[PDB]
Amino acid sequence: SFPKYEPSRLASLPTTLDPAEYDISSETRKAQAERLAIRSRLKREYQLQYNDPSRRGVVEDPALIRWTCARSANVYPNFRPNTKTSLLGALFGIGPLIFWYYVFKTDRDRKEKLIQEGKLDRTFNISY
Amino acid sequence: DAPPLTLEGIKDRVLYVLKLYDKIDPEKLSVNSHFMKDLGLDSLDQVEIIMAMEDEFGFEIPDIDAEKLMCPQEIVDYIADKKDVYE
Amino acid sequence: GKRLFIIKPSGFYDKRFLKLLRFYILLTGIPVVIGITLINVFIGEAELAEIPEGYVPEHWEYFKHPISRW
Amino acid sequence: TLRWQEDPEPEDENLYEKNPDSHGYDKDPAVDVWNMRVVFFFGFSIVLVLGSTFVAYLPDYRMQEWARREAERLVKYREAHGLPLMESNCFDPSKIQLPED
Amino acid sequence: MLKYIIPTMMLMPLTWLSKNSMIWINTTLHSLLISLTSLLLLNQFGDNSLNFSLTFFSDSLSTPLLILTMWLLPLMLMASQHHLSKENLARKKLFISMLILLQLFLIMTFTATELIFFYIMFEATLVPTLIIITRWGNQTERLNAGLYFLFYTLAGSLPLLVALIYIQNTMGSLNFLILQYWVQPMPNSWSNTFMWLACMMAFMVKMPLYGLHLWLPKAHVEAPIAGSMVLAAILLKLGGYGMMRITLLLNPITDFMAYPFIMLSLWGMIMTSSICLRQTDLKSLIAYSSVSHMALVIVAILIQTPWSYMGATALMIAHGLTSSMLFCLANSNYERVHSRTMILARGLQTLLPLMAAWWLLASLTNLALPPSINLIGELFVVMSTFSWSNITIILMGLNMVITALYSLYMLITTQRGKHTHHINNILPSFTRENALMSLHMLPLLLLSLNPKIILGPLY
Amino acid sequence: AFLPSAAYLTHQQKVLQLYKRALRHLESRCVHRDKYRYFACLLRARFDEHKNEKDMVKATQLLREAEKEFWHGQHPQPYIFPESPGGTSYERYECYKVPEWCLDDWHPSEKAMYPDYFAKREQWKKLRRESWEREVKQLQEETPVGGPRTEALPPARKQGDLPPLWWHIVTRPRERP
Ligand SMILES: CCCCCCCCCCCCCCCCCC(=O)OC[C@H](COP(=O)([O-])OCC[N+](C)(C)C)OC(=O)CCCCCCCCCCCCCCCCC
Ligand SMILES: CCCCCCCCCCCCCCCCCC(=O)OC[C@H](COP(=O)([O-])OCC[N+](C)(C)C)OC(=O)CCCCCCCCCCCCCCCCC
Repeated sequence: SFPKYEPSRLASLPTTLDPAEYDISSETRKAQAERLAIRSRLKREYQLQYNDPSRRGVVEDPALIRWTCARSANVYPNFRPNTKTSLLGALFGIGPLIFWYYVFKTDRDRKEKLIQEGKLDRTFNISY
Repeated sequence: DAPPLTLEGIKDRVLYVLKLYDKIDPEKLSVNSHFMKDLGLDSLDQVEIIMAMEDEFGFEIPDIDAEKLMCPQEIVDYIADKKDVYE
Repeated sequence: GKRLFIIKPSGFYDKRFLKLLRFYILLTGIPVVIGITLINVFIGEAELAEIPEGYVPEHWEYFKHPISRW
Repeated sequence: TLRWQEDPEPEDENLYEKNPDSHGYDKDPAVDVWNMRVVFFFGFSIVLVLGSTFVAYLPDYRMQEWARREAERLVKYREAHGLPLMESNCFDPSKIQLPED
Repeated sequence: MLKYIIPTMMLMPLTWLSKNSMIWINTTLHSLLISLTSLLLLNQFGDNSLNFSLTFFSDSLSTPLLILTMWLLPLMLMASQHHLSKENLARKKLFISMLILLQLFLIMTFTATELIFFYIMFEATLVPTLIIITRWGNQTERLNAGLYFLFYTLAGSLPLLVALIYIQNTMGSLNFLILQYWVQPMPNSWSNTFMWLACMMAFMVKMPLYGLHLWLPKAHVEAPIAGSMVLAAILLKLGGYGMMRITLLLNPITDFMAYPFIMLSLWGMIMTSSICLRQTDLKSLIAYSSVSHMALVIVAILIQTPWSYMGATALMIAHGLTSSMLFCLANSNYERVHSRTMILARGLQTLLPLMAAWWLLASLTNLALPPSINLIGELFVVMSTFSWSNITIILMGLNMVITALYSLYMLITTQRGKHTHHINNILPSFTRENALMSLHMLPLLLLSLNPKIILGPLY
Repeated sequence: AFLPSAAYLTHQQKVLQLYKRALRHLESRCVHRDKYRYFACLLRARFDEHKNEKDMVKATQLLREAEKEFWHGQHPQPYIFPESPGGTSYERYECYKVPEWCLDDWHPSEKAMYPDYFAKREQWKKLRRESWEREVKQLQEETPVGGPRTEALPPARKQGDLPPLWWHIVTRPRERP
């Protein structure tokens, strides 16, 4: 046959290859009608606030304020210290610091040991 | 570059393209002749007609507007609206 | 024939600011450049010379340009 | 129920409505135009221009030109007599007492 | 230094005896006159500093910071007079009075010869900024921002007071001219380790160090525009001046006690730039960019080489000017659209073209376009850190790439693209905002012609 | 999928959209006109062979295998029109589409250059602010209880009044400003 399209995280399945697209059952039709009703009601609200001749300002979007408040001012109230959070914090917080510390300490120890024996060429180095 | 358009030129060109179609008798069609009823064409014939008019005018008509273009007058009005003619 | 109105934002205030900025810069820029040219041409720069015996210079007699000495 | 007594949020004032020639400084046109004149004169004509002129003619900032002239004199004097141009020791070893070991 | 202190305190009767409509004109005019007068401090010598009195002196490090402060005050007066339009007259005079008092404390801070007088002024600077933030800030959490800022600074700075008094009792003087000649080596012990921590943690908090920076995206955000300008432009540099003055007494223990903070600040700038890549708030993005640049200055001071010191002072001045301009531009957007969200108002180049040009210039100086003094400072610090170790070039190159990324992300998001449909109150730019932008830009571009006056005391 | 006036896509709509996509991609593979004409007729014959099928499950399976066949044989980069999304000149002129509310902030000195145009603008704005309350009253009584079901707007039923919500879709900028 033809090679089956395997979806990935960075390459989604197309809408024409989804087996759930061709569903004709009444529950999915009811769901699609409800979603269209929600979208049409929100669009009616927006267009009523949008076409007002007496309005001069910003049509405020509660979804955007909700998104910014969730991104900023909810993280610590909804944070619980458990195994996953502490493990990720120790991995991403003190991991790179220790790694770079050992790298730089080893390099500077090697350089300072080579300098004091006069094995490192420092002939024209007078800028530091 | 970019010569302007008018309803007369749009109608003449769209009737030219529809007149070169072999499935339509040229002595019978007009500006408001229907496709399924007045001319006896299938839906695939309508799709091929819409693709021919897209190739003629050089711009793409989306499908959600292509399903409703059923007589030459609506094609003329759609092109006139999309290209903002008689300004 | 067939000229259409082009809708653009109000460019009056930006041009007014640029004109005001240019005028108020040039209002002292032109006299300062003229004065620097007249200092350079007619007064001129100093000439390096050895110190005479027994003579102590003032602290401003160690610089070349008249404006720096002033 | 109805909440506490409080004025609603006032509408934002457009400064260009009552005064199309506004510079945005003040609502009174005379105060606004005088603030514009004050800022543009004492900021650009006075501070920027005369400040740049002052910085341009600084009297030998941090002795760099004097150092170059003295280096020229010292290099000429040391080159004329065959002396080395610079020594490895800044101070004379004769006037330095090393610790005994 | 009394010829600058006395006109500054004479600004107070000028703002308290002016008319109801002439306070801004009088204060701006006379502050600009004193700013012009401040150029007389450039009488610097190649060997000796300009020592005025027993209490005051000004070498080539404190002079650019002084000129920056005295030039920054009229900019804050011009910026802060639109959102205080409907305010009570007495509250307006109190706001101008706090600005004047802050400038007085700042010009007494950079010239203090004694270290305890420097400490007293450096912690007297806390009260006017805290009052400005917590009173004239617009949000709910300005009180929490003030609490965080105050307590971080005081918890960092009380051991500094204890250590400075110990140094006074042990050495006999805190005069900086005496301590240059009376200094002694500091050996390796636990006592000297905690001496180093006590003398350094106040300026590490105030700069800020990565991990102690949690007060900055609050105090920089909930403040008014003048508060944000004076916090980004001057107040972060008190820590830099303190570490430049105090490192003299901490040798040779710095060479190994500086390792953990070098690793914190080298990795910290990558973290803060990455945070800048995913910020929904413009003001917070500018604050985190300030954190990254001050981390660069921290590394430069800690490796203590001449090139690093020159790069550190040049970068301090350049970042002060650039951060002040960026905060002013963000404030103009906030006055137009009444929201700090970066995704809300888009495509403003089709509506505000000259403001878009100012945005482009500020973004270009943010990513260190040569030959700006931003690039001069960043380049000198990069050279000195390469001399320190070679993998620092990997870290610095990554930081430069992410810095260019988030600066152009700022510019492309705010100015380019399709404009927002439902926003129709985008007024044309006032002459006041354009004058403020040009007064931030033109000194920054002019200083590239003579960059030798911002390169510190060892140029 | 995503439709303003409908909640779903019918079977015939799916077949027609597949037919148009397949013919466009076949034109992309077959760049010459005669070759494309020949293979378009072959594709049309293939589509007309299964036109008269009444089994719904069999027609659904035919549509699914046709979509799989199209996905196996699509062009890596098909021909996109220059103004079509994904085109080379798509959304190119969006930087020049200044909205019409910016004319209210013009200085009177530059408003005097176009007297008749600004008079016509004033009478247009007078018409809009006169008709707004009538059109919102028409829209209020036509929406069923529970909100609108689709996004289609009604026309003006009686004489004199304009269709509801007409301003921002009549005064939209031209394609080439
Ligand atoms: C200073 C610390 C605080 C910082 C903040 C300060 C805020 C307050 C501001 C106060 C006023 C400003 C102070 C700083 C002034 C700095 C400027 C200054 O004075 O410079 C002195 C410098 C001094 O230069 P110099 O040192 O070489 O001059 C020699 C010295 N004399 C004059 C005595 C012989 O001035 C110049 O460099 C001017 C040179 C001529 C003018 C420029 C010509 C070229 C222009 C560009 C041409 C086109 C190039 C290609 C372009 C392509 C497109 C982009
Ligand atoms: C912002 C948050 C972080 C803030 C961090 C602040 C710095 C951290 C370290 C501070 C240590 C305390 C000040 C030490 C001053 C030392 C001066 C000196 O002479 O030292 C030598 C002296 C030596 O004693 P001596 O000098 O009297 O004796 C003569 C010398 N010998 C010993 C040779 C005979 O050190 C001490 O006396 C003790 C120093 C260590 C003190 C340990 C207790 C404090 C622990 C840290 C507390 C940090 C803040 C906690 C709260 C934060 C907010 C909630």
